[PDB]
Amino acid sequence: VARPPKVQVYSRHPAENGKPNYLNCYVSGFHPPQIEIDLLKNGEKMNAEQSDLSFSKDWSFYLLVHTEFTPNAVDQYSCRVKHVTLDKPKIVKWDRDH
Amino acid sequence: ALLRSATYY
Amino acid sequence: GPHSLSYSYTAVSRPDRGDSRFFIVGYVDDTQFVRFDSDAPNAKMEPRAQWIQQEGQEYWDRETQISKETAQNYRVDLNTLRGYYNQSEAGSRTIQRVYGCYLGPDGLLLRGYRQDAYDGADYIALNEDLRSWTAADMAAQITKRKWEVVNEAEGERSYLQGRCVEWLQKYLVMGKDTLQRAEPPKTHVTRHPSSDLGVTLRCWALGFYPKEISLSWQREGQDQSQDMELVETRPSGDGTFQKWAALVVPPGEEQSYTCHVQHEGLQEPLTLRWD
Repeated sequence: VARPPKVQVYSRHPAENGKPNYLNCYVSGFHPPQIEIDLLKNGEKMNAEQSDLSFSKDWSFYLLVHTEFTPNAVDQYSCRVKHVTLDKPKIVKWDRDH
Repeated sequence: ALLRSATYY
Repeated sequence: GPHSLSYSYTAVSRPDRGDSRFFIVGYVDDTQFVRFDSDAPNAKMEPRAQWIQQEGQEYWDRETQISKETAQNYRVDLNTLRGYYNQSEAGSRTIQRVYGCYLGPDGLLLRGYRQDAYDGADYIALNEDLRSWTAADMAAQITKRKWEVVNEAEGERSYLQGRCVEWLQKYLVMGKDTLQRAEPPKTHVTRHPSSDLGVTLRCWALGFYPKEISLSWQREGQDQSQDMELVETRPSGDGTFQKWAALVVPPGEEQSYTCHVQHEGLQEPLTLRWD
């Protein structure tokens, strides 16, 4: 039994240029638990932290990878995830409206 | 607080 | 809803590296408060909510001790279930376990539970009577018969009816200003053009706790759930949650559509609209 991760990329608070915020990459609905998550800024890996591995009732795993950031009009953010279930890494760009 | 049960499957 | 204390165990084998990894997370309702990871540098049970931090080293030493004993047992349990299923020794495998207690109005057990899974599939579960088990297959019947022989259910039942609910009550007091009071969503509506024949209207709800919320769009009283894109509820990163609900409307009708938010933090149900 294997399950690909659902990925949601967003900010903790509504993105407001200059005002420091939190960039979240919520990875869920996956199995087995071995997973690799990177946050990107214009294409480069950063120094993130993450909440502890947990699972839902259906036994699939979830966790939040997140770093403190400062939004503007220039910088482009994203999330890169790899799992046994993916041919190549999945890249999801951040969209401040969604 | 944790349940303390060492049980083997 | 009734409060609950629950723990999630995750054991994963690593036959390559010869070892295994053991995770624990403790929750009161939707709120994580402790964690253990056997792969951590001198691994111990650690606080993950501000309100559990006040506990003495006695509490931490105990939980840490129980975590490592349990991790140890799982290192062989992983190998046992591998034998039950005649599986090879090459690949990484996983056992999962949830158990918990719901607090009743009388300060006693409302409902206790425990379920185990192997490789993402149901393995064995404790019945509602807390005196018998249900096994999902052959391999689990072996496990079930062992747990019957040494009366494992009585250890579980004694825990769930006693210690589990009592510590839950204590946790409910320790973190009352976060676990016991509802936190309403901060809400608003955004508007996003596209074609000539469509404009996306998105209703936001941010920083709410608990997790249960209701977002719905209505067009002059009529439900629009038929064509309403609704995202999976997601964590803010600070113990609260987010959710949005959107739909496409003709570029003038914006005022004919209304978002409808219900959350227990709100005194009255809400009705928002674009400005």
